[PDB]
Amino acid sequence: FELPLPEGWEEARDFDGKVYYIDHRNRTTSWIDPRDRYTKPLTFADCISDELPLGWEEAYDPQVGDYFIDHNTKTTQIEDPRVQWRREQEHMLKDYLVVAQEALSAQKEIYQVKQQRL
Amino acid sequence: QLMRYQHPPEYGAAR
Repeated sequence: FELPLPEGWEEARDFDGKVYYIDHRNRTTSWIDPRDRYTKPLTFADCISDELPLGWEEAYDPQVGDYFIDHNTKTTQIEDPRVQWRREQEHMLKDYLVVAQEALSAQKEIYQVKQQRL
Repeated sequence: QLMRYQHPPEYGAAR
């Protein structure tokens, strides 16, 4: 569905005929369609569509509930593979925080007590 | 950058 502008917003044209948007609630103007907040990715890493990748299929069973089918590997799983993938990203970053922090603290405990070997 | 940033019209332009 094509959203209408939010209440208080108005589409306008500048002296050159370029479209811009007027926000009457905040008495401001913008080149940015305020509907872009819902339809454009937030960053270059974001993706608005949640559609599953090639070969994956959402499925349902009255006892198990929602689950997922991977036609690529001929397997099924309960966990959302999108969530799984994100968490494996997250886990790799967190593992590094822990490893790096431990390394840095060990390096500093050594550097210190070279003058406190005593 | 070689193109200058163009700001939108101020609030309250002619209708």
